[PDB]
Amino acid sequence: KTPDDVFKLAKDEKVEYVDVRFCDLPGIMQHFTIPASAFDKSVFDDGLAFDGSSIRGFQSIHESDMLLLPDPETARIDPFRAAKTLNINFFVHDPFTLEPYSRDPRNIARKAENYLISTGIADTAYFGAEAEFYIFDSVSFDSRANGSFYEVDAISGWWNTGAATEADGSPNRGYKVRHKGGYFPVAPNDQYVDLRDKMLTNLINSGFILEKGHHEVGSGGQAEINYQFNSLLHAADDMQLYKYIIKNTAWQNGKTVTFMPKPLFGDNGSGMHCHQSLWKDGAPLMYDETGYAGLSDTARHYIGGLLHHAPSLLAFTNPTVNSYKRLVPGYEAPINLVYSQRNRSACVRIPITGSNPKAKRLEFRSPDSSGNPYLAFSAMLMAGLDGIKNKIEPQAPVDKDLYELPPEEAASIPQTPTQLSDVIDRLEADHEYLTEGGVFTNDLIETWISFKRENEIEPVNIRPHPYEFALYYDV
Amino acid sequence: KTPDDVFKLAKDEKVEYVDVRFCDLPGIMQHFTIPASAFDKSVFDDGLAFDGSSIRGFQSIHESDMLLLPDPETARIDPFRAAKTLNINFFVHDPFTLEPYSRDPRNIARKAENYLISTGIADTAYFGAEAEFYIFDSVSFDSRANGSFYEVDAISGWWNTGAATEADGSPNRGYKVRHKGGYFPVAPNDQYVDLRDKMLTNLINSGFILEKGHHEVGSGGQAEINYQFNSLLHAADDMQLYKYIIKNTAWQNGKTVTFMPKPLFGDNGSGMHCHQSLWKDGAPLMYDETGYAGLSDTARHYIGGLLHHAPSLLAFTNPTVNSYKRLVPGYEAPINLVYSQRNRSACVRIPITGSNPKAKRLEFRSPDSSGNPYLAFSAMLMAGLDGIKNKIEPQAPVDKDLYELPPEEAASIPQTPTQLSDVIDRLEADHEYLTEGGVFTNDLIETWISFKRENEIEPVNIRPHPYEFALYYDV
Amino acid sequence: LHAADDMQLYKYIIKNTAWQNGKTVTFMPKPLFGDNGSGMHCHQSLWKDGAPLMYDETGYAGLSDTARHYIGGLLHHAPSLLAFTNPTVNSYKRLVPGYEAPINLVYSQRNRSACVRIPITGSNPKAKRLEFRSPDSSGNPYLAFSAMLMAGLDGIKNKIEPQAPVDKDLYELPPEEAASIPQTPTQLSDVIDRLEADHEYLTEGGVFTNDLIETWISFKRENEIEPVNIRPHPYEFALYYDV
Amino acid sequence: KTPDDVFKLAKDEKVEYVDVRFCDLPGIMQHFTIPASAFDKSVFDDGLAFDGSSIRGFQSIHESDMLLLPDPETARIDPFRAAKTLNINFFVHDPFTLEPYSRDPRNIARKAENYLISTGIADTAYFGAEAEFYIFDSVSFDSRANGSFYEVDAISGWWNTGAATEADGSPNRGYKVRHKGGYFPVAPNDQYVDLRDKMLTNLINSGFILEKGHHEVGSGGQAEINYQFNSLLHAADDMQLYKYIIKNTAWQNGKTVTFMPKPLFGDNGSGMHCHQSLWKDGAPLMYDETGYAGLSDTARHYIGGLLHHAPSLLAFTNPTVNSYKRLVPGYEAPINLVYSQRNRSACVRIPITGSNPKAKRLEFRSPDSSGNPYLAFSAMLMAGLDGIKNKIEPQAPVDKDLYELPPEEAASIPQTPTQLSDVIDRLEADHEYLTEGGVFTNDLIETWISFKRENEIEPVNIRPHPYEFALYYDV
Ligand SMILES: COc1ccc2cc(-c3nc(C(C)(C)C)[nH]c3-c3ccnc(N)c3)ccc2c1
Ligand SMILES: COc1ccc2cc(-c3nc(C(C)(C)C)[nH]c3-c3ccnc(N)c3)ccc2c1
Ligand SMILES: COc1ccc2cc(-c3nc(C(C)(C)C)[nH]c3-c3ccnc(N)c3)ccc2c1
Ligand SMILES: C[S@](=O)(CC[C@H](N)C(=O)O)=NP(=O)(O)O
Ligand SMILES: C[S@](=O)(CC[C@H](N)C(=O)O)=NP(=O)(O)O
Ligand SMILES: C[S@](=O)(CC[C@H](N)C(=O)O)=NP(=O)(O)O
Ligand SMILES: C[S@](=O)(CC[C@H](N)C(=O)O)=NP(=O)(O)O
Ligand SMILES: [Cl-]
Ligand SMILES: [Cl-]
Ligand SMILES: [Cl-]
Ligand SMILES: [Cl-]
Ligand SMILES: [Mg+2]
Ligand SMILES: [Mg+2]
Ligand SMILES: [Mg+2]
Ligand SMILES: [Mg+2]
Ligand SMILES: [Mg+2]
Ligand SMILES: [Mg+2]
Ligand SMILES: [Mg+2]
Ligand SMILES: [Mg+2]
Ligand SMILES: [Mg+2]
Ligand SMILES: [Mg+2]
Repeated sequence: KTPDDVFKLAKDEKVEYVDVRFCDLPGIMQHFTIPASAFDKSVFDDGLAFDGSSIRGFQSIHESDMLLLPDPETARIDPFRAAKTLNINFFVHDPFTLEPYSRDPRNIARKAENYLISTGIADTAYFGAEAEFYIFDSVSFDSRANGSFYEVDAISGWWNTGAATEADGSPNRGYKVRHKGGYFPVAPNDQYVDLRDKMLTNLINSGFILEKGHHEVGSGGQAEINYQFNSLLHAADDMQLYKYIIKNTAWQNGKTVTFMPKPLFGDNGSGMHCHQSLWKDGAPLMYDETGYAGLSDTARHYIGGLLHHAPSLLAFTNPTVNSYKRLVPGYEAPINLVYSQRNRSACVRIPITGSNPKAKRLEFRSPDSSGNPYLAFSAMLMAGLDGIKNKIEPQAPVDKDLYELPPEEAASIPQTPTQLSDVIDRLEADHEYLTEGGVFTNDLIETWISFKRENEIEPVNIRPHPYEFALYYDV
Repeated sequence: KTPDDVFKLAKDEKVEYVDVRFCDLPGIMQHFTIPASAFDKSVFDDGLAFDGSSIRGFQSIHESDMLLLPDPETARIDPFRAAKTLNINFFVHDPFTLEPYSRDPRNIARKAENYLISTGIADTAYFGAEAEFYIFDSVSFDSRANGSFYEVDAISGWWNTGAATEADGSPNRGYKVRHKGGYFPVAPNDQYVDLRDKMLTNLINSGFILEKGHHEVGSGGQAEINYQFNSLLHAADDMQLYKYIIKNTAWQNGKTVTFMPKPLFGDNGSGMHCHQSLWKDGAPLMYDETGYAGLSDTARHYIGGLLHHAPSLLAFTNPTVNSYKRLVPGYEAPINLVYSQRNRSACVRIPITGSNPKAKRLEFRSPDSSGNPYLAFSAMLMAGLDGIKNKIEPQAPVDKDLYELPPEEAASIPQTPTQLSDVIDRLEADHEYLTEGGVFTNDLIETWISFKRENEIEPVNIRPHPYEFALYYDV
Repeated sequence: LHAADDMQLYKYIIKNTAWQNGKTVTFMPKPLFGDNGSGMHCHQSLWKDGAPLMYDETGYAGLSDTARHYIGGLLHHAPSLLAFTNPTVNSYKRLVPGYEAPINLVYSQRNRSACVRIPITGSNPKAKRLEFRSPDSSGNPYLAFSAMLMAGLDGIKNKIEPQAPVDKDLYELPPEEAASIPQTPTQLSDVIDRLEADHEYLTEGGVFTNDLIETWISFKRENEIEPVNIRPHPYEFALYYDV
Repeated sequence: KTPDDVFKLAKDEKVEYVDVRFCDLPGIMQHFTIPASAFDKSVFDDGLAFDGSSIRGFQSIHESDMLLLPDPETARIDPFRAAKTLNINFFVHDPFTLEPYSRDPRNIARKAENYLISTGIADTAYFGAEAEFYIFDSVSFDSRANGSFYEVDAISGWWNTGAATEADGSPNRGYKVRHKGGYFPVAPNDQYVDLRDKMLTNLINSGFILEKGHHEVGSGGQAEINYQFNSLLHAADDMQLYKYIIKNTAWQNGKTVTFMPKPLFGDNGSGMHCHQSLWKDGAPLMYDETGYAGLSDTARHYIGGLLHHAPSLLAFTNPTVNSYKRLVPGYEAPINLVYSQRNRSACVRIPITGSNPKAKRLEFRSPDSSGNPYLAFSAMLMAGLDGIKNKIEPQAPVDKDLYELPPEEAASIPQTPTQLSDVIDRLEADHEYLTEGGVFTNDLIETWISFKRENEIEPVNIRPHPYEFALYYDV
């Protein structure tokens, strides 16, 4: 798309407002609105200003002013606003030099794609993502001097089988979902068919090419929708728009969605599996009929990179304290650093795709939706490329239920990290593969580390956990 | 129907979504949705993937990926979804070899039909089913360390005659159904006429050929709807679609349906009587004007097989712990292994059909709706075929009220099994008739036995029953 | 006899002390799911002319031949004996693994996972005895104590050898070794069935008579086994409402 | 005291019951009651039995039987029970060999005292302890699939200044305690004067020699009572009895006490400061008028041991997950490994005592009351003795407010450990100083490590924290 394409779209759709969007460092989209009458060439030539000091991971207060420049490829009609609105993503730029911002997640993705080309290894990295989520009815929580709580709730939650009535006083009609039992019985066990249909339709209407939708394993309304893969940057833009459409379709229909990794204890977490492949000149590079699981050397070394760099890479792919509550055995999330075909207990699964080279790819199962897809996809690529460049050999595939391994065998396999502080520590110690070609810079890495320590790790560490009262009140 | 018939139907009905369905081992339909735009030749040629490890009785996690291939004969428009949807049943296949899965219930029914043809005994097994159900208003239940409960409720339930008001605060207007008195007074005693009409209409609109609908014996909204018989596999597909339509028609109209065998204590259970007959080259094989109740030798030996194999066959026809609460005297369900014409106390009843050979058949009254109709119909066929093949003579018909037999004559007649663990034990010991022709395989039988022990028998056995408190609190 | 009279008076005193102080006591075997049941362990010994018969310093766990054969009787007759020592439907909810009640028919010293535990008592012959851990308080101590005695006496009289002691955690046995050890019965109807089939050891000397045994069997079937069997369990709704 | 002293006491006090007490591994006293008529010589000669498999950190089920032998020095009349009762502590012994149990905490303290004598360094280790606690009104908590909470409450809690009424509906009369403001205004600001007087009186009546009692810093009823120091084993027996008397005095007066390290967020935690000194032949060893803070070489090396071994020693002195919520800056608990005179921000404070050598001692401020005083005191002694034996020099004292240090300066002094798993890891790697003289054995250490990982560390790590919902619900 071009500037004129977007003006034509705005005029043809009789748009009243344009919503100007960009990504903060942690991974939440930010926006303000301008009237259609203020959406002109000047927006493309001069850009628009905002307060960089109010955005997380951006500027200090005395260097606050920042600039935004539009990305016409991202233009979509908003499905939700009563006043017709056109959404457009922007790149953040220095207001003096007009140089791209070093802490703009969209710029990182841009740099990753260009660095890929410059290596000669490939020209395109394709990402297909599966962002699972929960469709809840309610949530509340607080944290005080003398107490703390959370509660999420959902009509289909198994914890509600004994409820005398529903939240509105209507009768309990059963057909609630058992823990680990949501994947994927027909209605009325599946209570979210019509809502997920609306989500699917909203996505179709925003130009997504859809593949499937279904209830997921978790009780209390776990769900998954799949759309067509795309190249790195487009894929990360798609992810952000997808989360927006999912959350707001739920909202407009009286529900509340979360993408957090582990909202329920003793039921499945929500992952963001990333299917990845490299292509060059319109041809796939991942396939070799003679390799294990049909994998070429390039593919195997990419995996070698992911598994070798995992202890620091998870700082971007599993970036929250809650992430590490998902990385526990028995829930189809990884607990150790292995690859294996057909294996949903592994860190990297190779899906069964047959002899078609175009379909051959790896599924990185470790990542979740709790962070920044621009940074996450970029970091994965940089790990994989380091793997290829250094010919990093992964340890042998383990074609077993990785949660049921004998002690002697399990201990010869590197584990996933236990907690956020460990991966942040490791990122600080070893991040050279990310800085290759200036894709990630030290200022971004240092800001990230600092942000996670001060705003996440420390605040959780100093606050007493309710289960400590269960354990220790009577010491 | 062919692939092109289904594409034409999808296009003519302006379908937005296709719902991909298959059967788990215990007997619940599973589904995910794809857009109409993804429903193409590739769905027929390459199939679709799912996670076999999340489906009960299927795969382990390290061998998770499974494949689905469509069955065009099963294509129907969904009556419920606001976004126009086409439902299609699939067969489950190995993703490497594309071999039919040994634990796909739809495959077992396929295999049973082929085995029948290969014996030369007949070419067609027809099944007519009567799946009774209850239309409740509510249900709740739970199970904790210090207590446990269930409660079902229904406006027409006799337990509510003394209620001051209905659930919504409106007046009690009487005309509630007496225990064992629901079959079948006119409205207003029958409070479900309009709802059953809606169920009937939804079935007609999904291509069912309807025979009748009525209130059943049980208080609190017991019901029965009959549709035309069909050959085994088609009949099992019809049963699954029927349960879906009944449950969801109820759900959309503010009710809640259960097909469990015995939700009410001291009132009728819900059975799945199976009327069965064999045909060859378009001619019936069950009829002989000179036999007892018009039955041929072939028919009598089929019955011999059902009654001889019953102690293990009920593992598939009466597959739940709750099944055995229905097999008690006084409620038109069987308590012993006899056949008899006109006799609703018997295990096999021969309905009165006159001299028309095409109407001659046996009614197996033992089965209920708590399991898997693909496996249940197949197992019944295998038992009946073993009877024909071995010329198993049933014991003499007993034309009496089998609940009022003097202890002396009753002691000579074999009883129905008391509990699930007994039939599971017997299935394990003796299942050769099921494995004939590889219709059932040992892996299916072993998985079934193991599933029932670990997920049903044991969990119920270890949990104190509320009536034990009535009996023993004061010991 | 004195011990059975003591047991009845004890239950009365416990229940009523609780009652007078605003509480309510139950002796049922398993009132809580996922926590310990309540047993009635019976420590037993035979004496003659003021001297103990259970002790032999050379035997496993200090046990004489007389003691070992008594145990042989308890464990051999268990499938029918539990009809009097574990006489309720609720009894069988207690005989599950992980709660210091028995799940199989073995004896073993120091072992709270076993059916018969030999407590550690040292060299004093007067303290030597066996602890039968299987019984609970849900029945009749007069009949329970008597039945245990009759089983133990049949063991002595027929020199019934118990199978070898198993000094392990009987709940953590590998499926292989566990398959070789006889299990405790699963349910009341099984022990009642077995009592009906084989009760000769109880009728010795006319201690139990056939009228008592027949009345017992008939009572348990009609008033306990059948009434529980015909009533849907709440967990069946958890399992099957949505079938 | 002797056996006959105890019999005389029991007879003179007209005791009806004797309470038999011993310590489990984590640090909770266990008990059963025998009638006075069963308390005879046999209790001393033969001992009493119990089920070692029901006691945490003791026996497996197949080796369950354990033996108890009385310690006549510990006999005290119980202040609480209406039926007159004598409490006696016991040692746990092997029932075959009568050898002292290797996992009896009271045995470890016994061993530690003997090992001290055997080194020739000193013959007596004196411990003066300050076990702070909270006097709350209520507590509740739970942990479910979809939510979790705790709440503590106290009339004097600052969170209650805006309450319309008190819990019983009586008026809010103010005079509540500000956060960090409880040390130590007069009544009515101090609302616990009469209750602490009752606690003081019960202690005096159980033969404690009292020094002081006061409100402590924390809002919502923090308190401290001090009794006279003693030698190691007697001191640990005194601590256990003290906790019992405090808890039950509170209970009988309608309150609820906790000794947990950090029950309130943003207010003082509760420590167990341990004042320590070594004496030989009735003379003190800690004093040298020429040393910093009046400390001898022996004293300085003992401190060297404490600080050097701290990373593993805290596994016994700070043994819970909640312990590490107290080791945060700003609350008069340590955040780093320094000693300093007069300094309540330090790990080891040297109180100001003047020129009297008998009063010279070190205050180890790190420990809390959440574990086992027998093991805690013993472990501290072992670390100190290793310091003396190896002449470990502590780093120079730092006479500054350790919480106010700019971050670059703070980083130049070794920190206290962040979390329990770290000290448990370190204990596993390095514990030789504890095994000297067989005082701690490998079986105890391995059981401890194993208990903490399986029952505490892992269960807390897998459970989502309420503040994670505050941080991440909307990711
Ligand atoms: C038959 O030719 C193709 C070409 C590309 C294909 C791509 C996918 C694909 N789907 C997904 C999700 C949406 C299920 C996560 N990811 C991919 C994907 C992602 C990255 N690279 C490739 N090659 C495929 C799936 C099938 C394909 C088939
Ligand atoms: C007059 O010619 C016929 C031919 C087939 C007929 C089949 C039925 C039939 N109806 C039922 C239900 C729906 C009431 C359970 N089952 C059968 C049935 C089933 C299997 N085989 C046969 N022959 C009949 C009933 C009447 C028939 C009459
Ligand atoms: C004047 O002679 C002495 C002798 C011993 C003394 C002991 C203490 C003392 N008090 C405490 C608490 C109760 C406040 C924690 N701890 C000690 C203590 C503990 C261990 N060793 C010594 N020397 C003193 C305090 C003053 C002393 C004064
Ligand atoms: C069924 S699942 O394996 C579940 C994944 C799980 N929720 C996770 O935490 O990654 N996902 P998919 O089959 O869509 O890859
Ligand atoms: C009236 S009934 O006999 C009732 C059957 C009963 N509910 C059963 O449990 O099988 N059924 P039908 O007459 O439809 O065969
Ligand atoms: C501690 S326990 O082993 C518990 C026995 C358990 N309640 C039972 O059901 O037998 N009893 P004891 O040690 O008194 O013999
Ligand atoms: C006033 S304080 O310094 C407070 C100690 C704090 N509660 C702690 O957590 O160690 N105690 P003390 O003066 O009794 O040694
Ligand atoms: Cl962390
Ligand atoms: Cl059963
Ligand atoms: Cl039973
Ligand atoms: Cl920890
Ligand atoms: Mg998926
Ligand atoms: Mg998924
Ligand atoms: Mg996936
Ligand atoms: Mg009918
Ligand atoms: Mg009927
Ligand atoms: Mg019928
Ligand atoms: Mg006992
Ligand atoms: Mg103090
Ligand atoms: Mg203090
Ligand atoms: Mg102090």
